[PDB]
Amino acid sequence: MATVMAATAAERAVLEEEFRWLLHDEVHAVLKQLQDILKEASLRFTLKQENFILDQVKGVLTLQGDALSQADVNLKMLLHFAFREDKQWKLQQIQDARNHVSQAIYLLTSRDQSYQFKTGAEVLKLMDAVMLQLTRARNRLTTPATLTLPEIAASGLTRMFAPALPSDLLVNVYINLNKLCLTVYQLHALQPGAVLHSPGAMFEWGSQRLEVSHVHKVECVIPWLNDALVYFTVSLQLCQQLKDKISVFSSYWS
Amino acid sequence: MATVMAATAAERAVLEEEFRWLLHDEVHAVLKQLQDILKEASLRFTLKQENFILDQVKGVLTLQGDALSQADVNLKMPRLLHFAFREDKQWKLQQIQDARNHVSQAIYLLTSRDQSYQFKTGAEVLKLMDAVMLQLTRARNRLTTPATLTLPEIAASGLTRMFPALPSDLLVNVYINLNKLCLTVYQLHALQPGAVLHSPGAMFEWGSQRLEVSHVHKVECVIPWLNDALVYFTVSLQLCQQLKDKISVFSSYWS
Amino acid sequence: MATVMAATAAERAVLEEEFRWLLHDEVHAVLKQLQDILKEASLRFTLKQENFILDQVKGVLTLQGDALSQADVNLKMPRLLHFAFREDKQWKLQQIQDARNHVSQAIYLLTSRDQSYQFKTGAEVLKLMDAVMLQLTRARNRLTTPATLTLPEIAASGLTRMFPALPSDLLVNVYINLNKLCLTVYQLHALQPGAVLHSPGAMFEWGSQRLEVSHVHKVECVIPWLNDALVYFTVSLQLCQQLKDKISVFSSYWS
Amino acid sequence: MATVMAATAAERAVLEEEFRWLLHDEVHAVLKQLQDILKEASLRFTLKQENFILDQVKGVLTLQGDALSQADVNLKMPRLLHFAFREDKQWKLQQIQDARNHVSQAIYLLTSRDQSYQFKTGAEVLKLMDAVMLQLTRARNRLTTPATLTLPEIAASGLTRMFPALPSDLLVNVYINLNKLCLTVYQLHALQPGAVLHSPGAMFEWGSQRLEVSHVHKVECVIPWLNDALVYFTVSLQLCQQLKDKISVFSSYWS
Amino acid sequence: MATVMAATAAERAVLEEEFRWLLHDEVHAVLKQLQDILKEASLRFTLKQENFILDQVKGVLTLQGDALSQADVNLKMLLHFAFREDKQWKLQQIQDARNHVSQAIYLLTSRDQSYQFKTGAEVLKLMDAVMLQLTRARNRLTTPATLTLPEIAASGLTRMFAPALPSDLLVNVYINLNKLCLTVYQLHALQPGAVLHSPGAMFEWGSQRLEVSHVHKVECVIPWLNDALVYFTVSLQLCQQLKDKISVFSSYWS
Amino acid sequence: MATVMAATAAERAVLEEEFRWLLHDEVHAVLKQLQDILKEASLRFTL
Amino acid sequence: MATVMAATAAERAVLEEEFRWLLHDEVHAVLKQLQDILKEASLRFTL
Amino acid sequence: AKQENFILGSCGTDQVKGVLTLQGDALSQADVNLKMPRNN
Repeated sequence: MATVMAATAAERAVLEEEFRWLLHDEVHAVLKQLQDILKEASLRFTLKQENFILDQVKGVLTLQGDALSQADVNLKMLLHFAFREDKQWKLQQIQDARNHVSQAIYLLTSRDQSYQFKTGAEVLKLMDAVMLQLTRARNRLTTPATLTLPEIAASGLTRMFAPALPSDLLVNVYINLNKLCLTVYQLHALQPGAVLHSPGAMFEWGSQRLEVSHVHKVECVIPWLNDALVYFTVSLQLCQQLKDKISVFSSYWS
Repeated sequence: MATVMAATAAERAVLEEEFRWLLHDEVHAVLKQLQDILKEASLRFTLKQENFILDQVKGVLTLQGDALSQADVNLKMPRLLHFAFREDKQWKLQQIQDARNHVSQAIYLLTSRDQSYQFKTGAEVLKLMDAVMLQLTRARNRLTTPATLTLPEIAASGLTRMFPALPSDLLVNVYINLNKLCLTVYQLHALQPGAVLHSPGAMFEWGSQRLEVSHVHKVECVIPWLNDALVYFTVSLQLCQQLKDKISVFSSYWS
Repeated sequence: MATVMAATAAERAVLEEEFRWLLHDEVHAVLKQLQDILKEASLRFTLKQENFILDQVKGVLTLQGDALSQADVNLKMPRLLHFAFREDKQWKLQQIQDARNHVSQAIYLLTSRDQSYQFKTGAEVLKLMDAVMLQLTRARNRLTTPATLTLPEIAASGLTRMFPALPSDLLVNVYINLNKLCLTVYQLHALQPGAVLHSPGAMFEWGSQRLEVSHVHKVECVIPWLNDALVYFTVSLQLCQQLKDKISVFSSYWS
Repeated sequence: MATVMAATAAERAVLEEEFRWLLHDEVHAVLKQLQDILKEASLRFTLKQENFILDQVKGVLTLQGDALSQADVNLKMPRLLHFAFREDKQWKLQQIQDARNHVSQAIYLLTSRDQSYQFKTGAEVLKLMDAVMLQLTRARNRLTTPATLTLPEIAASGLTRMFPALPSDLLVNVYINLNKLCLTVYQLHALQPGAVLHSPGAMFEWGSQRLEVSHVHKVECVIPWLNDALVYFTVSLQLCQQLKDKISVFSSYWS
Repeated sequence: MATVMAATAAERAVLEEEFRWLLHDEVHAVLKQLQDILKEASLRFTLKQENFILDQVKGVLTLQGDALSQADVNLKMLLHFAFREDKQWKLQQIQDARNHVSQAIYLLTSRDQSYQFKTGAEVLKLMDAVMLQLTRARNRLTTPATLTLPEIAASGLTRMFAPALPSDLLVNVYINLNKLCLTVYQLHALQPGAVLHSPGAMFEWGSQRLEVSHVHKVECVIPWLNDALVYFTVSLQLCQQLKDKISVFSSYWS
Repeated sequence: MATVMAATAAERAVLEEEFRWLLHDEVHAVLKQLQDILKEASLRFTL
Repeated sequence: MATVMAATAAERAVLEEEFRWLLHDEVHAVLKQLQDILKEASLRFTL
Repeated sequence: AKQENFILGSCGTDQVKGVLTLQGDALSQADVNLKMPRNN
């Protein structure tokens, strides 16, 4: 009988419709929450502690946003170093991370919140984009492995210290996930690659061949970096949850 | 309410299933009919008339199945000459052999399937139909006049050797054109110090000499069983097409 | 230099856009023309001549639209017999009804679209064209002689019942062949102790008896408005094809 | 045992390779033949007969290549009138120009390929074949009567201007139909206070006046070199199809 | 010569066939092993230690399956808390994990062990399904990041303590991979988001605005959770190994 | 105007080409570096 | 009223015509651009 | 130069014809012939 069946397409279609409105509200709830969290994460990168103290080398670094404004270092080999003028060394990891955050936030705020829910693949694409930006920010914050000793030497940071420093020392400052890191490489050229960063690593610099004889590493937690990372993790999980619910929905009615 | 939706969904599922059985029975009905028609078409190619009389050039040809068993030809010149085969020899017409092969293949396609399976989407039926139709259309096409036969190919044909033995101012070709046995005589002319035209004034090389077609004489005669076969092909093609179309309508209807 | 490349890219983008508008106007022009032609074709199927005279068997048939309102037949035997319908009865020719349906569908395809949207790739136009062309070709095909009509189907047809009432040594069939109303009389012969051939010497079963076609008489007459309709179909098909081809040229040109 | 399997696999690989070379030679043979036939077909369109005599309306037309250099027409009315071109003027028949273009393109497709590369799958050959066949079929189609030519388009044609200069109760159209040069005269009738039919009783608007076709006179004459060209097209199409089919058989055989 | 070549298709086909029977036996071996391991993992979740002791806050929790049957907590701010009646707070993470395990086991036991090996894509699909269930169980067992302080407040657990407790305290109990975790949030409303869970985090609750002033975290290893996790890891590796072998096989003969 | 547009396809195509040569050099730089590092990694496993 | 009846509308553009004019212009534009580009490419080879 | 006068409709095909002057956004003139109700 056809009347039964028409009634029937009607009731099934009504249930599925109502459920799409539910999923619609859920999607936008999650999206708004993502903008809130990510904007706070953004606020952590712009301007909160600025002076940081980082056991045989110790140092006091003033870090303003992405700019390492001052770095006063004591080394037991006691010798003492500082910046010249009032110059700032920019930590590119923070800049990059801030860029990814900016992009994620754009992805969230440049979208029509009058979506009238469609299928979900569009939401899924949005989620993928945002998650890629977050994971990239976090990855950048992490210690870069592919930095060679000659790249460290060619870095402006070596040029940056007062008094002007020796060619048996290299200084590198970087961010590892969430803690300001200061590393001093003690070298001495040998008599008549570059990747290991460990004692006994060899490489060329200028026109001379040098070997790392030992390495000194100190570090200190940066509270707002930690807050930012926590925000990234939470945002990633929210995104994943939304993706999973959308998949369950779409597989359920298909 | 979920009970409504479930009982309901059962109602549509029942209707669709019943229609699937209807389509099943229709499919097998049409297939059986195809085997009948095509087997009759097949029976037409093997043993019905054998002697045929074919304008201003005349011929009596004895054709048994695919074999032109004899060909007696009179040509009326400005002067008449008379020709026949080696008495003992038969010239086979390849078109009929080919057509019979395609028919055989179609029938195999129909009889080598289990007529007892439950109905499915139809894409499989569609592929079967395509295969059969391809075989039928190929049979018909082969029966038709082959355009790509060159005059040197006609000369290199055994038929020329098959006749009293005759000069190289004459070429004889016997072929099939759909529903007509065809005899053509090419009257030639060696030229003083391509090949595709088949019309008066066409030029080509043969042996080690250069020749031109001077005149063309064409006679033909209807072959009744070929006509029956062709009619069968047409009808089968339409049956196949109808089944394909109905299957498409069904499949689009419930999707 | 980036300024050059940008201004430049703007120049190509402008040309392509303008051409897209040209193609837009062309598409809608052709579509409008199609509606005109097809509506005239439609008007041909409903009300122009109604009485038709159809060799050695003669007939006067009154045909109104799709309905064969009357059929008066004289058959000249070796002896003449004369037949007519129940006076009150009409036999409908299904081919015309079918064709009219396809025409109706084509016209719907053309009139149920907004003639006001901005131009796109064309694949959508291509699908519209395919749909319309399918409807036209189907109309034409239906108008053509159906091959798959068996002699028992002819016997089981209401037309036999429709005549004074006549014996089972005669079968009468009236159908359409493209541009010709066709009347065929099958003279039969019961056999002493398939069905597709339609030729003298064809055998089949009917009722509970086995019968053979002894002779076949075929007469026909041109139906002017059917001819007009067919001409319209051909022209429409060509218009559609031309639009498809131009769209393809455009799309390949700018890709 | 692995030695058996390896030597063995080498044996199949060798057979397949040798067959690939056979297919290579076949492909290039067929291609060369296509260039020959198509270049002859091309030669037919440029310079063979030029004067043609075309029922109850008669005409002597001088046609040079694609150009109707002169058209002398006698029309026998109920009363005879006689017409000719400006003596100095030529009317070009677009169908021939178009066809010649398609032929040119096909020949380019064949001659702009390196006849020296090693054999591959064939899909590339298949694409070449499709391209060539499309060009041939288009040439043939263009040579055929265009259905989509309206009476107002005929009136707006330069041909009307080309004649002594004549009234608006007469329209003259000259076109090509496959193998026949065609002359048609439309005798008109202004109506008292679409356009596609081309039959007596067809109505249309022209200028600022409304007109009806009163009578139609159609004469035609075979153009020998057009016939040769068409024969060439048919043969080439069959050669292409045969190559496609053989390539498909090969590719399915070894997969 | 064609005879050579026929012999040849025969010997190649025989070798490939025998190897598919080998792969057939390997697949089912691995599958059976997976059912054994996963059923043991399942047995860990149903009913083994029940009382657990979790340095400035300490607590004794009785956990039966997924139900936290009792929680007696001492806080130095010494004040003391317990459950009312004989009521149990269910830890949803354990329930969820148990569900995923149940599903994986169903995936393994609801299949025909008379497979007559086909290609492998079907096996691959099965492996993907099971691995998804395992990884989800493990992920759920892990600390959920997306739990807000207002969600913690709205949790029944706050309502659950005897004596009935103050609005300057929030209590949350959760599972982090394999250890029972007890966290006490000390708040105090400010004078005239919510995600960080760190001291200095702000949020709204009821009709009042509150700030976390400090956080106390204690935890204790749950032996059977650890066993379950070990089982998950081993099962995942077995699945991965089977997937990889199937891929090698399929690429080898194709 | 077509001349403008031809100039235009030319300049865009030139920029894209030069950038592919850049990417070419980058790819091989990275690849060579990978061989160096990986061969050292290899040397750690043999003696 | 007489102006209205007299007024003849502009006839619609022939697609074939426009494509042909475009293609002619493109052919010559491209040829010129090729000459420019190749002449400078040649200039790269000179001192 | 920029067109200002536009012709809408044909004499034979339509029963409305118009010459409309369009200046910017302003329809300054609309001069219309209607062949109604009878076709003479």
